[PDB]
Amino acid sequence: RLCLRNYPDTTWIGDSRSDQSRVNPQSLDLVTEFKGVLQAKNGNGLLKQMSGRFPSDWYTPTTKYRILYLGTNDCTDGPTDMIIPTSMTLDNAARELYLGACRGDVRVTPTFVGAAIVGLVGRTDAVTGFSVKVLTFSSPTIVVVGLNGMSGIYKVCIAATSGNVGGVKLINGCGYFNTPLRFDNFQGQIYVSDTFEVRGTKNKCVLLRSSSDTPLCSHIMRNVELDEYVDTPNTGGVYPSDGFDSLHGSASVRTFLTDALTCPDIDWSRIDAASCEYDSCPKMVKDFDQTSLGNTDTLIMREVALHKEMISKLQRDIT
Amino acid sequence: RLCLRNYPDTTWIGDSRSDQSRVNPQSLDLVTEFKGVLQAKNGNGLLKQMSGRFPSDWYTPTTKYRILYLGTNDCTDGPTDMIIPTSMTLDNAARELYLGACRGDVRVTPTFVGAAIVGLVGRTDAVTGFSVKVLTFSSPTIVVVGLNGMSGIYKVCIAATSGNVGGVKLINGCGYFNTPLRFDNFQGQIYVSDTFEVRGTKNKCVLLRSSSDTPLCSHIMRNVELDEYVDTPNTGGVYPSDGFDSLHGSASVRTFLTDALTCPDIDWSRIDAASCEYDSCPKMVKDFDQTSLGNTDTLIMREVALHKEMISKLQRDIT
Amino acid sequence: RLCLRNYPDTTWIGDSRSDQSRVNPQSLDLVTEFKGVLQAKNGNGLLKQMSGRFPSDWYTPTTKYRILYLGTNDCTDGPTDMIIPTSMTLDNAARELYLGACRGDVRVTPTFVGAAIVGLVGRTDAVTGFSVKVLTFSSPTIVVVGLNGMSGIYKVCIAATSGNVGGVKLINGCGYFNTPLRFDNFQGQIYVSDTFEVRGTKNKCVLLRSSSDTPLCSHIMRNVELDEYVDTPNTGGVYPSDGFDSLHGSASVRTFLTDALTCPDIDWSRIDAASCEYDSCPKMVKDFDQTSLGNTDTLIMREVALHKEMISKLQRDITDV
Ligand SMILES: [Mg+2]
Ligand SMILES: [Mg+2]
Ligand SMILES: [Mg+2]
Repeated sequence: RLCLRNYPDTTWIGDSRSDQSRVNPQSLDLVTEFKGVLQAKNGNGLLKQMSGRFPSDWYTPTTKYRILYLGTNDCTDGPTDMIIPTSMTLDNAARELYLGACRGDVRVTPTFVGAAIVGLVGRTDAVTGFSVKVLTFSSPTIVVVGLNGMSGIYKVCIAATSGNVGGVKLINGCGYFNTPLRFDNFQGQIYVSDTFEVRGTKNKCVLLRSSSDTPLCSHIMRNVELDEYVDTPNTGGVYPSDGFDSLHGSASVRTFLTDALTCPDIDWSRIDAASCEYDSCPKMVKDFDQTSLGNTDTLIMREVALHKEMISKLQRDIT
Repeated sequence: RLCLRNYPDTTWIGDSRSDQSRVNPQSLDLVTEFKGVLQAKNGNGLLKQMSGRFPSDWYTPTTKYRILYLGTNDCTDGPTDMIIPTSMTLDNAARELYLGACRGDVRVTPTFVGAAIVGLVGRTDAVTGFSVKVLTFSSPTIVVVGLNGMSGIYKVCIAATSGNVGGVKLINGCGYFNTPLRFDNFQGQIYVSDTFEVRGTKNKCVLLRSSSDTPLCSHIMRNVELDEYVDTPNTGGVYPSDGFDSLHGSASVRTFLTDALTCPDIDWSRIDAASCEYDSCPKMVKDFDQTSLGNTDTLIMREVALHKEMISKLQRDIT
Repeated sequence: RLCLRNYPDTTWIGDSRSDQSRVNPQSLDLVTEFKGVLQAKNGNGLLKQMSGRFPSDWYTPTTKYRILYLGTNDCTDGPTDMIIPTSMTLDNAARELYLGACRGDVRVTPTFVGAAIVGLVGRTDAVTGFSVKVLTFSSPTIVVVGLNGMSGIYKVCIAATSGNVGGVKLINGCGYFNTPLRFDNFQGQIYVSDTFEVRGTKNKCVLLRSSSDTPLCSHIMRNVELDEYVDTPNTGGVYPSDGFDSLHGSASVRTFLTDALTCPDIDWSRIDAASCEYDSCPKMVKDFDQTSLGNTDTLIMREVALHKEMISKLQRDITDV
């Protein structure tokens, strides 16, 4: 019997299925109260949080423990999200992000961007299809992003009319990076997301399977390789058909999560883990009820005091 | 009998009356040690933190639980703080901010600002009357602030010689916003505060009344409508006259707060709440003291030994 | 026996000797699992975090409690780190930073930089010897850093061909500042670090001595004046000679830290402190064992039952006679 840590030192990292504040209950899978911090946003994911669609909803756990239930939305990242030459693959970007949310001492901070000429700061839909901050360069220049020694991942998207990286002609679209970047002969617009910094990795999590209504993309499928991965109810890898719609509100997922979060009388303060099996979990110590011991003392006292009455009479009758 | 959660997973959000680090003790109302995180600043409030007076003192709770004791300073925001056309009302801005500090998964982050031309970044007292960060646009241009999809509140203050919002001529002063903004034909100087991001809202608080020395302004008075509101000692809504001055050090407020924070032997780990009534609060389990039960045994034993003697004596006395 | 708070509401703030995630185990001193949050980076310190060498590794504790085991690396700051006129001394900068990490409600945020002209944003090795963000000003201008009312410390480094502060000619190098700054007639390149904001100071820590392989520089030696300072194993003030090298992996430091973090059955939830002496620490309560009380009851009941038997024999042995 799985027991998940339901305690104020734990952050639940989720998507619409856990977004209790902002999603109609009919579409929730997390339908019990979570005593820790809830960071769950409809439509979001660890890659999607860098897209600019949800500019205020970055995941920023600061607790020792985490439980993750997300990933389905990250399968909308595809080839155009790793098309800038020298971009990380989505497989490797996702691995670093999921490891970071699970184990990491993480932050979200502004990414360095500069250039050999003054760029124009504005916002536009022309790079991604929705409004993000851009720098516009109206003549060709050197553009630099990130800093040597950095430890984290950021997303870049470009709409360039010229430019190369190390002599390789740029291709318009996006990419993920965990090192500094330099574009030469660059003209056009550039979006750079904040950096998801991942420093030390001694925090702890459970990673609950997030299923889609189609087979998972490779970069989220590979989360099965992490020691923290725990299966959740699914039908051949696909989200169950017992919900409100094909993607939300599964009765069996709800029962799985609720049961795992309502183990009775677990003293979470006494185990350094984001979960435990019920029989092995440390249990709360309770007040001792001494009423039954007191009843025995009374019943014995009764027979004794009546033994005293009897004895005296036997003593007199023997006189 | 009110018990407030006095525990490391709780953030106390306050003003001079709770600023134990930086205010003379004679002016404090929070005069007992708080076992959680204390974020309290002389002069500050959830609106005032955006004024530019507090560039390093924004409130940033990251804990599951909060206790708020602030608002009196926010009553110095007035008509000039909601005068930019399309600004939020102070009533609505305060409501979002107090709900955010109380229940929110919150962050404080830089607000996007851009324009159709390059302006100048500097600092001046010309916009608000005191030194803040400003952008100067000496030629009329399009100025853009915030981003579609954002979830939070920021403050804008302008000193403009031209400009309009959607064709409505701008009025100099300030406003609060929770959506992106666009000014057309803008010439002059603009201050933009950081954004108080409010994402999910499943954290928990108590909101303790903060009284002024006159009746509260409308936008703070309305905090009485929140489920978390708890009255604090007052005289017809005004701060009591039993303190160091008209605004600080009330003997009766001090006793109220100290009593509520020193309920003995509450096991806060076993209740998912920022307060409880004493009789209903979960109590710490203590080692059981068996001394009285052991004394009862010894008395019984003394008597039974006597009966053993007297019985033997009867048996022999049957000589 | 020292017991250090080993609990999820505590942040361990360290350097390579505690950087369990990223440092070879032979060079670790913290070799036991820490149940709280670990923020420890090889080569870093509370001053060095502002240098730009570790741009993603700023210390950002958000917990009520902290344990510090760092400082040796901050002795690489020297005269060139307080040479800009009006800079804080390293003694005063370190004091504010160590108090902030120990006791502070802290944040790490961007530092305001503005000017009378548009500064060119770029990155270069020319100011510090390694790559950092700089602004370049190619015309003599007014440059302003920080904001009135701020509460925190930031680092500035310059490579200027002209400029002054309040009429005092600038000197190239670095400085630490906790107030807004203004340079006049400035021309050249300027690096400005993020701000380590220190607001209220009612969080709590233990500050464990961090020893170097030579005697400590003055600005870290002075951490002994703080109430929270606790000595750690050392040989005449320098790191012991029982480690992997002269600066890491000391066998005696390891034992000191492991012993202090493995006090058995401490109920940290019942003490508002980052440490306690073992005998005084609150201990976990266990279920009460009533077996001895039950044995005493049962023994008594057996005896009283023999009395019933023998009384009846008596009560009868008399009615006969
Ligand atoms: Mg495995
Ligand atoms: Mg008994
Ligand atoms: Mg001392």
